[PDB]
Amino acid sequence: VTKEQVEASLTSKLKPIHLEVIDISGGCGSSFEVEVVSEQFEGKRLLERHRMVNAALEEEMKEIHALSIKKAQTPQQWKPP
Amino acid sequence: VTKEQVEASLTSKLKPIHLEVIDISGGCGSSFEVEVVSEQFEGKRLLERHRMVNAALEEEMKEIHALSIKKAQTPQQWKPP
Repeated sequence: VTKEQVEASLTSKLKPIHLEVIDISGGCGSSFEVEVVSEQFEGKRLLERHRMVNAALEEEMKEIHALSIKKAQTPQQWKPP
Repeated sequence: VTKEQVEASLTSKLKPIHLEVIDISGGCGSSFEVEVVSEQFEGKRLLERHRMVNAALEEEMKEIHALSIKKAQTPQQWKPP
């Protein structure tokens, strides 16, 4: 698994307006932190947002050692009025 | 997958008299180079020796990026007269 693969998967499934993916394992591609801002989270509680992120990363999750979902936000939470 | 896991699988299955397992992925545990010396290799050509190593690492192989079998030797090859 690579950061580009994690990025492309999230981008494909969640169409985020803001996305950050960081390999925190020293370039090993085995631990990632993600920040995902998507309109698809609107009206969804945290558990469902995580389910959506996990489902997007279904193949990656099989291999990697850690996935830290730092932010799963609507655009309005990301940038308040 | 860890270095110790690869070592343990090879040790348990091949009963070797010399074993070296080296992470060649900079500590990531995703690429290994192995030297294995075992009585089980006696009478066996190279392909069969490789299949024995792969079968010893049946689970590790599904996950890792490289396995370089540097040496698959009999005791007599390891210590020539």
